[PDB]
Amino acid sequence: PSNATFKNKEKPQEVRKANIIAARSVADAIRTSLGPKGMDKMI
Amino acid sequence: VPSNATFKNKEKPQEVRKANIIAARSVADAIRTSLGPKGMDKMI
Amino acid sequence: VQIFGDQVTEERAENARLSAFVGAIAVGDLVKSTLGPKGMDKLLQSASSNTCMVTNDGATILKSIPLDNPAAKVLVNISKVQDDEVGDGTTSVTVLSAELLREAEKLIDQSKIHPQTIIEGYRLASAAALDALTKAAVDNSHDKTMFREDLIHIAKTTLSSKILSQDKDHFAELATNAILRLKGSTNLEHIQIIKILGGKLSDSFLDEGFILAKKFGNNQPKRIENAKILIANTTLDTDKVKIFGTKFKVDSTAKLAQLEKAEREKMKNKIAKISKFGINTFINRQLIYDYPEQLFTDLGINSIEHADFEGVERLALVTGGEVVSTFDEPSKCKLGECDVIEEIMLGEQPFLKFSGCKAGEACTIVLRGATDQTLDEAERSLHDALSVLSQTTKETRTVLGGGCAEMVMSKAVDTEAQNIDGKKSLAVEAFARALRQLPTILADNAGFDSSELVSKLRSSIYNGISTSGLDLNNGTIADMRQLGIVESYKLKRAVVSSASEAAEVLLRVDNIIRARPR
Amino acid sequence: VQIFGDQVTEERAENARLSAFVGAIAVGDLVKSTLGPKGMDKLLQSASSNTCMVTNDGATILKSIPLDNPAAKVLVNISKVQDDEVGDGTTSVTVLSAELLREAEKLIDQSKIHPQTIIEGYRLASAAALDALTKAAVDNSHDKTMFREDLIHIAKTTLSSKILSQDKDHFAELATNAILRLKGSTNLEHIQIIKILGGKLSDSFLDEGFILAKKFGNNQPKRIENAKILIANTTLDTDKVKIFGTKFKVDSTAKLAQLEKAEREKMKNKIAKISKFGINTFINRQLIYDYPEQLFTDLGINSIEHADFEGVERLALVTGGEVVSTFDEPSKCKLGECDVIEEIMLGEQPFLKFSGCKAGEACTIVLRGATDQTLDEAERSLHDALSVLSQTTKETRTVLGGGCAEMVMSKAVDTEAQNIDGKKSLAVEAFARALRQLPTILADNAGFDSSELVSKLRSSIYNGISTSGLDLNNGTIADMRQLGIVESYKLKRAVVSSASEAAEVLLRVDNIIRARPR
Amino acid sequence: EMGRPFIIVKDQGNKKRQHGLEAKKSHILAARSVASIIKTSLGPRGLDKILISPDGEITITNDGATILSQMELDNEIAKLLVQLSKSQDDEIGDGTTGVVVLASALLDQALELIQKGIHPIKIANGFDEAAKLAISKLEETCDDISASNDELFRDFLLRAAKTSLGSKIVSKDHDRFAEMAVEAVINVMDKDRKDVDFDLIKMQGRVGGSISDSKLINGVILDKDFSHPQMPKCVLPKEGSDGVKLAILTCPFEPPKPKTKHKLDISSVEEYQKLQTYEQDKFKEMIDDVKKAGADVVICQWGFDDEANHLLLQNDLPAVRWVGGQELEHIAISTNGRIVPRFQDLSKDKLGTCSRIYEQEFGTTKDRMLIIEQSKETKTVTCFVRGSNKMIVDEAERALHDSLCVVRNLVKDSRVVYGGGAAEVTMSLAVSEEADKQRGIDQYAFRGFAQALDTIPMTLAENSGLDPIGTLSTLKSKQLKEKISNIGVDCLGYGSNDMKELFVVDPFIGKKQQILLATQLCRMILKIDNVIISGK
Repeated sequence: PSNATFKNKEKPQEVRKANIIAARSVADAIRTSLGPKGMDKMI
Repeated sequence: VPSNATFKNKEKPQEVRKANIIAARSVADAIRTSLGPKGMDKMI
Repeated sequence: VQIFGDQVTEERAENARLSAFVGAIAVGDLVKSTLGPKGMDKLLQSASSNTCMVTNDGATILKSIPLDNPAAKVLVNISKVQDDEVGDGTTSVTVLSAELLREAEKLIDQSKIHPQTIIEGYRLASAAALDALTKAAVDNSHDKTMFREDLIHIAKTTLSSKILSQDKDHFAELATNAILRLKGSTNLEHIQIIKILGGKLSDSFLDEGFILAKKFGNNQPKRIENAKILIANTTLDTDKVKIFGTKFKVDSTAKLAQLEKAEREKMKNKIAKISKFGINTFINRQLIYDYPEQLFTDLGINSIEHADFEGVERLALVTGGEVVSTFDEPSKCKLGECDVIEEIMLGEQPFLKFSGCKAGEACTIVLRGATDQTLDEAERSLHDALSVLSQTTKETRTVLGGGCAEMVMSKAVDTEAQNIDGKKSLAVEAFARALRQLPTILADNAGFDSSELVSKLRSSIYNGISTSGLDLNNGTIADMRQLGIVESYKLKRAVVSSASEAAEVLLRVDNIIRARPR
Repeated sequence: VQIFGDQVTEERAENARLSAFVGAIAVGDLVKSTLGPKGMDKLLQSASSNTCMVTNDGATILKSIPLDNPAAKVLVNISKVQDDEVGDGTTSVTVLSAELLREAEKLIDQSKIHPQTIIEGYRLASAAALDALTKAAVDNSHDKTMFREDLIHIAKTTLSSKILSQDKDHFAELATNAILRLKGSTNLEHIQIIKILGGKLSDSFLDEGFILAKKFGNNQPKRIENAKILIANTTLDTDKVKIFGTKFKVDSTAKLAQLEKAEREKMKNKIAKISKFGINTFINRQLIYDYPEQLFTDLGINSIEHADFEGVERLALVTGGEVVSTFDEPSKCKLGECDVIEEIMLGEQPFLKFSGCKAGEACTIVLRGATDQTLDEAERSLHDALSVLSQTTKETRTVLGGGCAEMVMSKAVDTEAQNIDGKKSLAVEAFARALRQLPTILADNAGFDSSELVSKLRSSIYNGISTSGLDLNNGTIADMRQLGIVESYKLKRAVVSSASEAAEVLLRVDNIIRARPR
Repeated sequence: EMGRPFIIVKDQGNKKRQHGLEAKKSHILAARSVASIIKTSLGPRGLDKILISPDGEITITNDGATILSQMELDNEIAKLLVQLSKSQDDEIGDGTTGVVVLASALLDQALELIQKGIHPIKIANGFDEAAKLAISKLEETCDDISASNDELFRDFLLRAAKTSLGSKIVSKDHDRFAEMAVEAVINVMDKDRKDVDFDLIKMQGRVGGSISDSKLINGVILDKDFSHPQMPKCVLPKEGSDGVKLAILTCPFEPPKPKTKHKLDISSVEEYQKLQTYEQDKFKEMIDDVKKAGADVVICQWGFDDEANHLLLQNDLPAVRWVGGQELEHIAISTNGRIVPRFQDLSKDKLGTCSRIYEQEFGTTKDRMLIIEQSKETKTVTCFVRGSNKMIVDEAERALHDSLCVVRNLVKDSRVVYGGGAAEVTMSLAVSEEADKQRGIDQYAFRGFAQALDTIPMTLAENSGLDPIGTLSTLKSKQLKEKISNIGVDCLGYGSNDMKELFVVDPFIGKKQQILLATQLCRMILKIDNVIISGK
């Protein structure tokens, strides 16, 4: 209750949220290239 | 004897009071030449 | 993803907080040097018109200084609310509300306490602080002798921080007699303050009767003995005919010559109804034309024109009469009498002086100073002193000031803090140390060690003696009953209540969303 | 009158003392969360090439991040010295030196303490802190078994704050044996670290020998047994003699063919003298051309080219041989011995592995990681662990860690504060509360209480038990001798001495002058 | 103007001209801005200041010579005070912060006299006459300590050492710093206690460790390590020996070649085969000349080729490479050796002798540094300073450098004074007494010089949190009641205002220059009338 530790910082957990969104966005781009039905990617 | 009692902090007012006196005496120097029968007029 | 838009500044979590704490420290440090009788005045220079103002009031300093910090405006508004309800102690409210955040800043940091838990600590601490402050109050107005002496001690305490502190010994009688003449009615509209250049501050004297700057008519004499004073709401001016909304239809100019003469006889008959009263003096709210002025010379009637809206009620109460409108019935609107209407001159502007009236319900204060910077503060110095003395009439509860009130309230906080289990007990003890910051600054601005004076004062009260206090003249502990430092209970209650609620708001802010300025 | 030029920033007043203390707060708060085994790594965004660097060490974080505040540069320099001297504790020095300014900020502002008084307070406080660690130091060097066991417990403490805290039990023996191989040598340039990408992180091993990334030139077999290793630093490839003023005067090209042929005769005569040693392997730090390499084919001698000079010293210590030039005299020259030499492959790049070497004075560490960021972290994590264990062979005194060493020093600080009296008691006690922050931050990164948990550790020492410590796994007080948490005595003195000297720097600065940038 | 452009000097509108009272007011306020900066750092209670260089490097010092050196200014009057403290540091090296406060104090009292209508030359003429009256008065009060033996003479050096060590960072170690600063002069000095050579003492800083590791090492400290580090780090002499027989060579090891550009033409294979034998015969001959001379460690200025790495390793001869030319002079002084230009001139009498040659590991990596020790008293003393911060290792250099400047001034005979503000108060009342006898137009000139000397004792009371009025009134009343001049301001609060019991001692040559540099500089400043400053 009131005796809990507030830790004063909610930033460490918010920074990891921004890192996971950008990391999954990169893995989702090559998702369509997996398997025999995958598609080539031209760079 | 030192290290006891209190220590002066925020010394900027000591400089602000000096800046106000110097700026006020600079204005009093121009009007000083007009004092007495030997004074001169000031055209503005 | 940015939903808000371009040029939108926002801070969250640890970024949002510490912006309100540092914002309160920057605001608190500005008025920190203005607290106490030894405090230093702050000069405010406007960015336009090159206007400077010297003021010791913490409320007027925060209103002039532009602040873009959303949390800084929290301490600015409470300084205005404290100035609106009371008018004194606005500096102590800003400091005390800032010290609550400075202590709470280390509570979340060192002790790791949730911000809402700290709020529950101030609720239990403020309840015990108001109970100890109420029991320490002394009843007043039961004796007319003690009621008048207590008002003198209040004026000396408020003016101690003002530039009037040197001459406040003579000014204690000036501000006291103005309240006693109000006859229980509390208003500052009945008190006039006139600024005069020249002389010294102590040359300010009390005005017997009512003094207002006006001018006599062209042919009217200056001194009239036993003159009757009347105030008229209606103005002498071209009335068209009656209802307005009309214009004259003139077929031949033969009736036009007598038409303008008929308008001259209407105002002449109105003065004839005024002359039935037998008055030697007449006062109008607005400018009087030269035509009705000549009728007052043959009848021996003084004329006063261009009366301010406030000057109508100030003059009507001193004479005892009421404002007359229709003039029809002579029996109604009985008029008072003034002994001496002779006009005097203070400086280069002559001031009309009255003496020996029936009622002193309205007052006037004459102030003399070297510069307008002193006169601007001289008006606001008495405005804060007369405000507390006026509230003391309706509120008779008073307490001992001079740093003693803050220490007595902190004694009951530490007593109940030992019986409060949990982490919220640390926030309760932080409220007690925050009350000790006000007497600590009193010693810092006076050039004395604060650690020695507060320690001797804190340990002396726990021994059972509640009359101990801080003496800045000798730099030691002295009795407040002997020094004559008395403050109203409404003054100290408004400081603790406003500061505790203002600090509660900023502790509830975990995010700040700043929209794009226009 | 402004004596300074244009664009010169200077603060002669409170703004300077405020910017100096707050400037160290942002530096201390950045490395605060990196202290302890439960800490989190930091990310560095490079302004060029977009090269990301993730390191837990505070020395790299402060040097990489640009800081224009002189108060911040003081904490950066002491971190570079702490890394170059002991090799560990760069974060503890920055945090402890920052907390000394935190307690010194409230003494100047609130307590109104003279700046030199706070400095003179740390002088007598640091004397009791260093003397407290001397009586608590235990020398186990009298027994080789107890000394080798202590090297394992020290490595577990250093590797706990890094990403290796999970596998540190398996990596403690690798770092302990690597220092035992040096036989008291404090030079870390003799140990090679080869980082390999891929595989499990726990697959890191330490071979006995010298693992070289270079391979044999053309025809030399991969695996050979009973091969004598020889090292030659200089020339042997198209000898230029010495002076550059030599030329060939040729009347006809018939004689020119004999002059160039004589150069090949000098090459054959030099290699023929190498075969007199009876070596199966020859190594040159300079690259070897095709002509001198083919001469080793008929002699059955291996050839290695393009060896770095810092690897030659590493190679000479593994083989136990001697660098040999001027081959004319076989007697005074010594060669190295190796049981078997095999060329292996780790990943895509084949490596040269040695086994059964006579001298163990040097070795090569191979690491495995999922990403290059973990590889750069694994090398820096071992570089901090091998540096402390290297200095342990010199100074064998050790002190228990895990919040124990910081609280024991604070016990002697509170004792000397009573005999000093004066106003230095607030400064001496401020050093004791500053030592409370290091064990407190250990509990903050683990999500524990910063008050009751610290109070349990403080009350246990004053009861006569000096072996009490903080346990972050169970969140309670545990014995440090059983858990095996201990650090070197040189690390304990370095953190206290560097922070005490760095705190005396910024406290002596009244004025900060900033010249126009260039 | 008459309608035509009137330009006397190029860049007319760029340059500005100041004259009249406004020109004098700008010069006094320019010194007051510099004074208030130095007055805060004056005394042991003073505070340091951060100096930011345009390149990003920072410097923290209280020294008026170092602060003003890196200080970028605009007005030329404030730039004249820069070379004022530089004049104090270059020659005497002590009291750089006192010459700035005393000079501005003379200008503050002169501004009040200018407003009264006194001609500036009459003000400068009064300060010159009052300067000689103060020096002649203090010269009669001091006593000659040269009658004491060498045992007591070391005590006076320890007294003035601890005084100069104060006011600066890392002042807690001054007890050991005072002992190490005096022993450097005890080892290096003339037998007659005169004209000691300061250049024989070198200041070598090192970044790392702690301040407690600072100790005296007599010898040479080089940044270069042993070439081909297969040899032992610590070199030990033979069982019986006259010494280590250190060798110094300014010539690298190479086959002899003409300095002029040469062309060696090989017209036959036989001529090429002779060059092969001629090549190896020279490297074999050069290493034998060192072995026959008994030398061990060989020092080369330009280094040597990798051919001699194993050659010098067989004979167990340590060698260094790429030694600077300035360091070679420092090596021959410590070991009392002689530089050998060539192997043909190599003899055993030119070899240096030192106690031991070894290297230290210092920190983790850092760099390898060589250390030389001496077995007896020599002419070389190298200062060794350690610190946990780059700023501490820097300031500690000039901190001990100024401490050595105070000790070398005590080498001069029959000059001593006592500090703590006791010198300025004694010389202040002697000038004010002459003002009553002279009277005339110069009566106000001696008053301005007397009030300027009292500013230094009053400045010491500001940093210590005392009352300058109550402190100065006690010192003035003490000199009138008793003739003892040893009473002065105590910033440490140990009581006993007598300087004899507090041991504080200053050189007279340092205090005499403070009055001369301040008085003679104000004489030039007061003569400035038209100020022409061109635009940058």
